[PDB]
Amino acid sequence: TTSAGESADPVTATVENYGGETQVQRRQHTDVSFILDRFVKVTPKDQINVLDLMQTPAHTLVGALLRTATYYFADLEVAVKHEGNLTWVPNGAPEAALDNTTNPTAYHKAPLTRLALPYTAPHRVLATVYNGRALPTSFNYGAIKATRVTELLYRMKRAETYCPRPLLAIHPDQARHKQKIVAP
Amino acid sequence: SGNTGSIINNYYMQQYQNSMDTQLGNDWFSKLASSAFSGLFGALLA
Amino acid sequence: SGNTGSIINNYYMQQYQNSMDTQLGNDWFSKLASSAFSGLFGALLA
Amino acid sequence: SGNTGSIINNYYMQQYQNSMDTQLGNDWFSKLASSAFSGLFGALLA
Amino acid sequence: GIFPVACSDGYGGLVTTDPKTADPAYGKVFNPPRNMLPGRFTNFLDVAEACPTFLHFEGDVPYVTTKTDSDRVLAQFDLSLAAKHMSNTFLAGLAQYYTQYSGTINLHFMFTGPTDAKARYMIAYAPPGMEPPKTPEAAAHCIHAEWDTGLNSKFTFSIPYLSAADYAYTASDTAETTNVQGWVCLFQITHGKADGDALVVLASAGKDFELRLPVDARTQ
Amino acid sequence: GIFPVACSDGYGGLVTTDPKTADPAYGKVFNPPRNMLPGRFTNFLDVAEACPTFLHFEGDVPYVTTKTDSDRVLAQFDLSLAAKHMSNTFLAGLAQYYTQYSGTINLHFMFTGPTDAKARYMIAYAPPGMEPPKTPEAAAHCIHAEWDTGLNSKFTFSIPYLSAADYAYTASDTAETTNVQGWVCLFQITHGKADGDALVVLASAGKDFELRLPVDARTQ
Amino acid sequence: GIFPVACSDGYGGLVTTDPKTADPAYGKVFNPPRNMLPGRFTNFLDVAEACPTFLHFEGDVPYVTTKTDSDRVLAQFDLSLAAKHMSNTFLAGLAQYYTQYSGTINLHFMFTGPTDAKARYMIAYAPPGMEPPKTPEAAAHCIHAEWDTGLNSKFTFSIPYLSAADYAYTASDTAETTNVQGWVCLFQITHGKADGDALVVLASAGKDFELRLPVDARTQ
Repeated sequence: TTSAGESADPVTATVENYGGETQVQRRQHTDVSFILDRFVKVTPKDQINVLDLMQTPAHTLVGALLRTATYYFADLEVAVKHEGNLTWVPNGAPEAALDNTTNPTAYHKAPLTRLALPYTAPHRVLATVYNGRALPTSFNYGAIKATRVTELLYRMKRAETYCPRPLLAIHPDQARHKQKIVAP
Repeated sequence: SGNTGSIINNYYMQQYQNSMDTQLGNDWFSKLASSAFSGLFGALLA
Repeated sequence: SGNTGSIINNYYMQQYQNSMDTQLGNDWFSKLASSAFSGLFGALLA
Repeated sequence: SGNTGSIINNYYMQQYQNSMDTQLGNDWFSKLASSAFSGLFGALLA
Repeated sequence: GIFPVACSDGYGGLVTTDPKTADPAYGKVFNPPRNMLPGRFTNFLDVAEACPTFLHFEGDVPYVTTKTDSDRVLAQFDLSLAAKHMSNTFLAGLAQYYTQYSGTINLHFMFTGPTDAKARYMIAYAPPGMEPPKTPEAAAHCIHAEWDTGLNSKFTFSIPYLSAADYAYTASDTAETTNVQGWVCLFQITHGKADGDALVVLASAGKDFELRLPVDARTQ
Repeated sequence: GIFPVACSDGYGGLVTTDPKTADPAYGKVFNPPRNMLPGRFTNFLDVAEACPTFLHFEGDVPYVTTKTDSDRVLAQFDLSLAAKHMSNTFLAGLAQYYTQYSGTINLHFMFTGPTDAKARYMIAYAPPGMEPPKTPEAAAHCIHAEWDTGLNSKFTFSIPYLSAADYAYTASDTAETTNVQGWVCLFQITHGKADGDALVVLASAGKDFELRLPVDARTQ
Repeated sequence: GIFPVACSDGYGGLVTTDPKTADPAYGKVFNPPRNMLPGRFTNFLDVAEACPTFLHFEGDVPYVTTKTDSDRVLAQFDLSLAAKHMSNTFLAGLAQYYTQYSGTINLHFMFTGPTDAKARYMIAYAPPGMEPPKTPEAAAHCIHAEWDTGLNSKFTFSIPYLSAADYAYTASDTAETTNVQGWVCLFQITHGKADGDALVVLASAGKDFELRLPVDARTQ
């Protein structure tokens, strides 16, 4: 399938061309909303932890895919294996704001914490990269604190980014990167 | 939205699970994907 | 009444959750709020 | 499929319990079983 | 047998907001009557909007006296709830409890001086990116308005809702000394035997006003 | 009394994918607007397919220069995602996260040299069972095609989905050095004053393409 | 509040057969195609019935050679699955897994010798209460039948389902040496130059056959 190339209009090609047929693919899995809903366990750095995302390992699935689309929106579903009582506090709310039991001060059970989390930014949308290590103080989905937090996971929800970014991986060396799969 | 195969209204009301997306007044990437010709700039033979 | 997003009749009967408000025989602050003119005591120009 | 006597939709959605068998386009052992004659290659007497 | 059940971990552990309700164990209580009871209300931006308050000030007094020099600026400060003069007012005596907001707020003016005291004032409103003026001349370049004492005294000017994000915070930091919302600034034209008069400014919620995201955090 | 219940063991113990949802404890939140916002998308094989990428290469450069000897082979390597040149590309910069796949992938060609540089190339595609050629002559026996520079520059060839199982893996082992999917190999016919030119090859997802079974496992 | 519940003791503690199903935590998987795939089946008494097997024997060989003396009895043994000759056969290579049964089983006969080898056999079937014969003469008093080699070779005789209880076990004890189901016994009339021939007997499930109550218990 020839064409003009310095025009970059999408100009694909497919099987049929020289022969063969083309199939009915079921990409359900490469569905952006689908493969971003599944918790990421980031290090709950002490107790006073901010519900940021660029804290997460930029190498995990929900992390990586995260770092590939500039803009985005979604909600939150957390997890907190921990000690004491998780007293979350909204966005913008004073660091200190997170302490009063009246605030959503969850009461421990066994063993972590599964709760829902609205996306509460004053901006109509958020991003992993603000051209404005150096990204905005309104870029936080609330903020938690208990009295010792051991497990921090963020199941992003109702996902939906916008615009794209670069996707690369494991620089091999033999034109074919070798790594033991699952064998009998 | 990922993995929500609950048969119920996930109990807790609508205006409760997630935060409601107020309106105003692949979206586009699918728009520039579903338009790539597999034609030929000459004329097939044989 | 604050945060009651239960989809059921909160199980326990009506005459049980709260205490029934017997009658007899913003109410007002909304009455003196929804009546503030943004007019002009002269006449707009330009 | 063995021992599934649940009266409900086993809660979790269809496309969730097992993996959906995409089509394309005793099956046979029952075919060669249900065809064995108990006749006689001669002719019954008495 | 009986309906199986998954004693699911993590669902139900007491939440200071938990949507569901608790169990009732007395019931069948018929209360007194609450018929047409005086001055009720059910929204705090209803009374905020519905009944303004004056502003604390230098010294403490609410009013302000006509400068009789070139120094005209009668007011000037951070356009945010942190605003000391507001920090006590009714609208400010609550925005504490809500992380963000949007909308418009109002500034009502009044005179109190003699009839032999005809005077003129100004109201400038500059934004973030520059420091406020000190010369109505330089200021007449923001979104403003001019007025002069008359028969009717009061006057309420609504100040605009301008910000990148449709929102922004009520709190503040020594990072926001550049304020994400501006430095509204009131001045003073000229006057007559109208020096030392009282131009008290109050504050209500304009119609555009809105307030969200409840945050409680130690306040007296 | 009340409905009995079987506190069933093993049902509900937190799963990093658990179908059900958690509990909400704030609710009644009206967000900003997300109307017709620029360049959205919701599928990664949509942008993969929709916006190709060039390939890393010997040295690093993407392009390739016309051999001026019998050694014609301009390319050649393992037909799998492990493919170093691909391992970075957009389609490869993700197939990491999915154990298997099927479908077709594309190889777009381009020239950059002068108009006084008329040239000819080739694209062979052999399978598993034999080692790739080095002579378009021996290669003209696989499923191929021939082309030559012209007015229109680009050209995208779709390479076939052939494998016993309708699938196979994206990963690889020192057991699969015989690759379960082939060794695609590009060559070079003849040319004219067209030596040392740039024939950059990119990669998108063909229509036949598909990707499944999410697998996350340390990748930077 | 919320729906009360009785955390009932004893209901839900894992059962290697538990009727209900577990929880799914991946979902949305579209498999390959299983269209009209060769020789399927879904019942083991379908292939049992549908494809017989020969019987192990003294020595091991399946067949049997024509006695050339008064000793005619070509076979004889315990009419039960424990039957060594059967214990390996297809129907027996499974009844292991089912405590009881009922129904009918079949015994197919075949010759292999020359055409100059015309021969005659017999099939007696006695029950529990007496020991099997050794003289077709004494045996002709059970429920039997006589046949002789011809054009068509094979022949399958169905042996009757007789027992007090409509059932009885597949296993056995040194208490049941009197067997609750009989001692089927095959003999040999007369013959001609038909001594030392091969009369191989196989076994399938008759139509009356049935098998129930799954029991797994160490078997190699």
